[PDB]
Parts: sequence; C-alpha cells; structure tokens
Amino acid sequence: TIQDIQSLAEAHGLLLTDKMNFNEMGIDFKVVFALDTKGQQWLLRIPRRDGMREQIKKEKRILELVKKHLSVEVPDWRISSTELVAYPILKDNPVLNLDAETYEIIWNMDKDSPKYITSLAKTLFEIHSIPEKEVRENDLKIMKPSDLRPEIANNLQLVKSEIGISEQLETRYRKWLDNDVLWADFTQFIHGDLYAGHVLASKDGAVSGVIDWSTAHIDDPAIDFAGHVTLFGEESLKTLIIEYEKLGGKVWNKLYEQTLERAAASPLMYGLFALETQNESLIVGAKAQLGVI
Ligand SMILES: [Ca+2]
Ligand SMILES: [Ca+2]
Ligand SMILES: [Mg+2]
Repeated sequence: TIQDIQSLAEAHGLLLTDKMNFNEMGIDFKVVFALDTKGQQWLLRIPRRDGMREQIKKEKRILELVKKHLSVEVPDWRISSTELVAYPILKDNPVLNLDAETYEIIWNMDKDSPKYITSLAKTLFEIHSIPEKEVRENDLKIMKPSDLRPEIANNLQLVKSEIGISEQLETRYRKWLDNDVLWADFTQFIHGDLYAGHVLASKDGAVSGVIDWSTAHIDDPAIDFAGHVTLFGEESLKTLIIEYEKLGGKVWNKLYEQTLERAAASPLMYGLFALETQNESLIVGAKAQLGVI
C-alpha cells in the first residue's frame, strides 16, 4: 500500500506524505513518484521480484564513486536495497525519452545544440578519467585491451548458437574483430550504457546530470560514443570527438571508425542482454534486431 511504502521510507529514514503516483513502464522495477513532508519530490524504485540484489548493491557503489569525479549530478541513493530504492528527483529531464505506448522518440532538446556537444565532451572526459585503482577498490569489472576481442568473439558465438544472427551482421562483426587498427591499446572507466535518454540537460543543451549507472566498468572508451552517433549522426560524432580531444580526452587514430562498429554491434549486445533477462518478449525483439525474421 502507500502506507506500506511510507513505513519503509520511515524504516530507512525518510518521511513521505501519503500522495504517490505509480508508473508501470519499467521492466525490472515499479516506479513511485513521492513527496516528502518538507515538499521535496522523490523517486522510488521497487524491484518486481527477486534477482536485483547484486545490481542494486553494485549501482550504489558506482554512484558513490562517480559523484566524486563528476561536475554534474547523479542520483543520490539515500535508500538502497531490493526492498526500496529512493532518491530526490534530479534537476533536469533527459534530453529525450521514449514514449511508453509507441516508443516514438520525443526530444526535449534541440539536436543541433552546440552546448550539448561541449558539455557532453566534458562529462565524457570526467567519466573516462576515473583512476583504475579506484575502480579496482570498488570491485567493478575491468576489461584489459587484450581481452576485448576474445570477449566479443565469445559473445558472438553464444548469441549465434541460441538466438541466431543474420549472415550480413555476422560477417560485419567478424570483419570488425579482424581489423586490428580499430582497437585501442588502452581501456578506461566508461558509463557503459550512455545515450541521450540517460543524459539530463537544460533546454539549451547543457548537461546537468547522468543516470542509469549500473553498467559502469573499465572497457573500450568507444562504447561511450556509440549511442551519440546512432541518434545524432556521423558529423555530430566527429565534432564530439574533436571537443573531447581538445579537453585531453585520450583518443586514437580510428576512434570514429571504432565507434561506428560499436553502434552497428548494438544487436549483438542486446541479444547478449536478452539471454540473461529471460523473456519471450526480449529474445523475440532481439531476434528481429539481428536480422532474423
Ligand atoms: Ca561532484
Ligand atoms: Ca587482423
Ligand atoms: Mg550519493
């Protein structure tokens, strides 16, 4: 009940009024939009069933680490567990969200915004500069540069044998794995699931926050550029890379070309996720993205 949730928040230190609205669009969570007794708006997440324990533990450690090194806001998980996740509403809305009924992409920001490019580049620089020693201390996954390709090769085998893959996607992924010059000889801490729907910004485009941190680890930095090129296009990605390098972002000759292969590999990564988030709904939609059907 609303009273049940009020008790939990009280049982973890937070006093809420009895006025809540519920949202049902989530896969793993139900979402509650609450209000504390002083009038501040809150976001509650209640995982549906058992399963979410290690992700909620990990994401809380990631949030506490990244806020130390970011000049923009991330969710402040004052209550954190599979009983209840609660944080105050952040300052801005995402630059886009997906309409819940149709998945039509509704944009809260001008795509051409110069300020989005410069502030996203600065945020990318800040995320990718987080020291490996600190990532190690928080027990997060660390991919070495020489492990990247065998990892993907394993991913390709597993997704092929169970979900299936179009012949054209398989040949492109193998071409990718064969193209040595595309692969950086270093890895860095990355957000892991970064695109405009996970970036909060003012209407002028200035990044004010970044959300959904549960995938963050040390990996190929191009992963954090793929979501931009998919939505903003090749020319915008080039300007982003230039602003990034201007700030001291560590680049290599083929970062642009590697980012395009990463973006094209989206079907593979989603088929990988769908195999450990078991739904007929997900493997079917992953199947279509891979050129089957
Ligand atoms: Ca900070
Ligand atoms: Ca080769
Ligand atoms: Mg915090």
